[PDB]
Amino acid sequence: PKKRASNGRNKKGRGHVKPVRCVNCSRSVPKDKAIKRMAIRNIVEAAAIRDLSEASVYAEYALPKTYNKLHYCISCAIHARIVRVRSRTDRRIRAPPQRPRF
Amino acid sequence: MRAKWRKKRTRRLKRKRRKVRARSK
Amino acid sequence: VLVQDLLHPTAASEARKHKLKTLVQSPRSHFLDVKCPGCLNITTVFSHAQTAVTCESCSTVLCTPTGGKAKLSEGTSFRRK
Amino acid sequence: GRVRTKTVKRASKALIEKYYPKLTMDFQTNKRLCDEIATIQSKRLRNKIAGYTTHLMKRIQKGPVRGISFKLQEEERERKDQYVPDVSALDLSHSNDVLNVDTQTAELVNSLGLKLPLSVSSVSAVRDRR
Amino acid sequence: KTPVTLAKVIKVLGRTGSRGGVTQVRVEFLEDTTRTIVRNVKGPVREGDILVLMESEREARRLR
Amino acid sequence: DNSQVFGVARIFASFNDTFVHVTDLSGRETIARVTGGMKVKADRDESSPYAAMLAAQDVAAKCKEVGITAVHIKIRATGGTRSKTPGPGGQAALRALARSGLRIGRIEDVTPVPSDSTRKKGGRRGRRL
Amino acid sequence: AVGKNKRLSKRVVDPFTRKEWYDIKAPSTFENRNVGKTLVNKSVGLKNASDSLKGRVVEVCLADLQGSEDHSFRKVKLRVDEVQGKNLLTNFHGMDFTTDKLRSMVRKWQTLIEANVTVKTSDDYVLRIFAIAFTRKQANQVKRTSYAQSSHIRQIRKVISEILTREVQNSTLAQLTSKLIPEVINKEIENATKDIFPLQNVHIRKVKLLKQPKFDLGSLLSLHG
RNA sequence: CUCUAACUAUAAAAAUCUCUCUUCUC
RNA sequence: GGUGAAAUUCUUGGAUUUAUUGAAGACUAACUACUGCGAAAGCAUUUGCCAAGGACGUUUUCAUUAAUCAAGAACGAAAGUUAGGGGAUCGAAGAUGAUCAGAUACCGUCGUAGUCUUAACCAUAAACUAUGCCGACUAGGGAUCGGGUGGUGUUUUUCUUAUGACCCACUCGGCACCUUACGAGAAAUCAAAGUCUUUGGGUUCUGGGGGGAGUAUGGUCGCAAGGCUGAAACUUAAAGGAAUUG
Ligand SMILES: [Mg+2]
Ligand SMILES: [Mg+2]
Ligand SMILES: [Mg+2]
Ligand SMILES: [Mg+2]
Ligand SMILES: [Mg+2]
Ligand SMILES: [Mg+2]
Ligand SMILES: [Mg+2]
Ligand SMILES: [Mg+2]
Ligand SMILES: [Mg+2]
Ligand SMILES: [Mg+2]
Ligand SMILES: [Mg+2]
Ligand SMILES: [Mg+2]
Ligand SMILES: [Mg+2]
Ligand SMILES: [Mg+2]
Ligand SMILES: [Mg+2]
Ligand SMILES: [Mg+2]
Ligand SMILES: [Mg+2]
Ligand SMILES: [Mg+2]
Ligand SMILES: [Mg+2]
Ligand SMILES: [Mg+2]
Ligand SMILES: [Mg+2]
Ligand SMILES: [Mg+2]
Ligand SMILES: [Zn+2]
Ligand SMILES: [Zn+2]
Repeated sequence: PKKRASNGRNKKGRGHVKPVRCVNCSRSVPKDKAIKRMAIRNIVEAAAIRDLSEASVYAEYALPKTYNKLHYCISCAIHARIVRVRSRTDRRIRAPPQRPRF
Repeated sequence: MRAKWRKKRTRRLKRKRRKVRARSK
Repeated sequence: VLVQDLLHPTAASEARKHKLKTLVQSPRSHFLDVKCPGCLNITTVFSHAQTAVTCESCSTVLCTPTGGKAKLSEGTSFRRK
Repeated sequence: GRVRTKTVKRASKALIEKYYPKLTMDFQTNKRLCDEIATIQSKRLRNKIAGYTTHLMKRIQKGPVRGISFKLQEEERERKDQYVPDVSALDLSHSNDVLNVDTQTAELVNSLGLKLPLSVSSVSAVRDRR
Repeated sequence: KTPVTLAKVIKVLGRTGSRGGVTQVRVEFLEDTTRTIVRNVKGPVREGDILVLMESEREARRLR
Repeated sequence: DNSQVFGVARIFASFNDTFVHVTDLSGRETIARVTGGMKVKADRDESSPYAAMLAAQDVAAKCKEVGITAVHIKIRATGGTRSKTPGPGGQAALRALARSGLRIGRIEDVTPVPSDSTRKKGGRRGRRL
Repeated sequence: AVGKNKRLSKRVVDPFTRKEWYDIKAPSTFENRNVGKTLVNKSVGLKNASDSLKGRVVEVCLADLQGSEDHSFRKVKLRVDEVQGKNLLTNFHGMDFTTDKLRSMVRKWQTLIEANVTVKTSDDYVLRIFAIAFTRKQANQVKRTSYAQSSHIRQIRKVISEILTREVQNSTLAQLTSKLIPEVINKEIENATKDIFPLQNVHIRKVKLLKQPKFDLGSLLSLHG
């Protein structure tokens, strides 16, 4: 049966999309159905920001961050907890799940 | 059964019979 | 909706709607009389003019090609005729 | 794992509703009360009702809350919602006499054909992102 | 070498581990009280105790 | 400068066997190549933070012996074709370098990233663990 | 951490005792002329240290070479050419962005514009310059995005191409670096392209050397002093 | 009726399975 | 190195990780979206040339020149096949060390043919929107892309009139989306899958229970793999769709 109106792909008018390889399982997958997470992260955690700070010349450093855009597959994503199997009536809500940190 | 492999078996039979016919002529 | 005078609609409805959709379709363009700064010779110009309409007297462009209404010479004087 | 089930809660709530003038914040006094003035077959259930009623007494004295609405609180709400201020706070009087409007509302007033003293002003129609 | 260290727990961070017996604790060292570190401890714990560490460099994550 | 002896830590942190390999500013002359696997016995906890921490401590001792005090860290992952993601050990190695006396400056992310080169390993359906 | 197959298909010496330190001096255009120190093997003829040194590259943040923090995201490469003794002189080699700022300003909902150019400088240096630009929300936006039409990218890209062509072919690498320090060329590009589209945060990326004339000893001597 | 910030990290192995299926009006 | 672990394999002839480089081949990240184009397959670095195309604008031109299409035709993913140019990664077949009862499978290290091209073919895919095309109408709301309209609109400064970019309002066209039934169906659901027992706008092509089987043979095209055309004998009372509860 029609599980999702958008076919769970989000292509709808492109015919074919360039495949991309999963970060973990290395599966080729259409770039739109290639669930994507902007892993923007500080290069060290708060448990070491101090340790680095007092061991730092150039007081009050900018502490540069590391950015990445993880292109998961879907099998790894569902297994590695990125995406969760939600209920039928809750599928149609495409907003991010309510401000991860508030 | 998965129709892919049934078709593969059928085409294997086709190849065998065609080779037999070619050897016959 | 469900009760309208399609025969006597408000003039605002006439203006807002696209042409070919009015009760009778009349092109939204028009003709203008324009005075070139150089010579006093008046010339008639279509609103969405296509080719650069230089006056027959002198090589002075009055309109410039554009997807819509042509752009004038910034000095000439136009009046809706 | 004591959660003071539905029956004791409803019984104490009804006791509140009908008897709040005649109740106190002391467990023993309310125990003797609820034993004398409400038929309770078992002593344990009586004591549970008295405890919940005393807890609700302390709650009500801490402040009126949901669900409980007895005669005194209802009378307070009656005398409190009938509050009528002085001059109507619109009254063409407050907020710089002759109130501010917008040009479009001004021309509504003009088209109406009535006086309605006025003060025209524009809007600076810039739409803020906010 | 005897670099034994002492640390007082200020907050109990629930309990971690598949066994369900090991506690994450946020301990501030008795020496250099300005510094805090989170570590795993096996056995009953309550805030206000003071605990002993053979190593203080190791940061302890969840025990999977 | 305060008469300092600058260096570069340039940690390489894969998902196995975190690397700590300090060299000079020119980048050619190497100091204290000791890695995570050097200091753990299992050959499989090499990516664990303990290996990186002991490697970093030994690097720090060698640096104090050779005079290099302040460092310019260049954090690296395997990157390129492989997962573009920093390993867990390298961060702990960086922290251990921070603790043991040495000073830091201009920590850098030097992860090698391709512009879609290298039709890479895995096959169509990829890993099937 | 013990032994291995050792498929060989003591005599140990100390690494540092036979080693020695050298100093690095920056071009006079840079603010903090003293850069740092580099490790060498001890000087022995027949492969003197001089042969090993000339050609090395030193990799230093621009904020280090100026002092202020506004130059944190930039990062200059210097080429080792001349050895003076206990101190070596280095000519300009290249200049680059730190990957962090680049990855930070490449966001969604604003397409980028890249402009590559290969140009000879004033004197003889063949160089390659990249320019990175990002579309800007005008401070009245209600449309949540700022895409630019490929005609606009064509115009902006070409304009940057001639801008870099002029600014490199006219002045030498020293004067080039003089324009590079206070990023006057960036604001110049922003102004020259202001009529096309807002174009937030233009910048010069990966100033990459390609070719150098012979040595020009006198140029190096004038550079450092 | 003025509001655009914070983050972590697991995939060892696991095959097979007998009867006997039927009943709602006042 | 690599993994859940374990070796396979390279290593003081200094493997791995270092700095410069150079080589060939590949692709064109990050921007990259419920976003653009094209008949479909498909198409993503820059620049020049070549022609082409939709939409908009048009008080320009011909006046039925139109739609669908049996026959015929052009494109037509990947894989495959010829030869020649390439030869990096990756990698079907093979070679290897682990998993297990066995594993020539899943994890791993090499690895031909293939991936890349130039001519020559082949014409099939879950080629899917599983919805043929052209028409007309029916319900509200937002945004988005392309175009054109008005803004005494705002930012822009080349004093400033012009641009450009936004903001607003309107309109034409496309990918779409949200609410809803007052219609539809079996229902999932659909704003088309509606305007259908109140059965009729024009049109091509498909199917008659399930296996046999898209198989036998006959053609037909192809060097080859096979493609298109395509049954029966016989067997069976179900196979199947959708949702419901365990
Ligand atoms: Mg299903
Ligand atoms: Mg999706
Ligand atoms: Mg699995
Ligand atoms: Mg080596
Ligand atoms: Mg576009
Ligand atoms: Mg299309
Ligand atoms: Mg791109
Ligand atoms: Mg036909
Ligand atoms: Mg092919
Ligand atoms: Mg070949
Ligand atoms: Mg085996
Ligand atoms: Mg095999
Ligand atoms: Mg299995
Ligand atoms: Mg394999
Ligand atoms: Mg391989
Ligand atoms: Mg077919
Ligand atoms: Mg079909
Ligand atoms: Mg079709
Ligand atoms: Mg049949
Ligand atoms: Mg069949
Ligand atoms: Mg045939
Ligand atoms: Mg079903
Ligand atoms: Zn995956
Ligand atoms: Zn004239």
